[PDB]
Amino acid sequence: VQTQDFKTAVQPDTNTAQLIKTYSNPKQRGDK
Repeated sequence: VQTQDFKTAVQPDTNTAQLIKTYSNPKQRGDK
């Protein structure tokens, strides 16, 4: 899972979110 380019208040790229994204949205680009 790619990390986001920058962190936002709405979308903080936390470790828990990244773990969930493995089975929910694995192919998500971090480019903003």
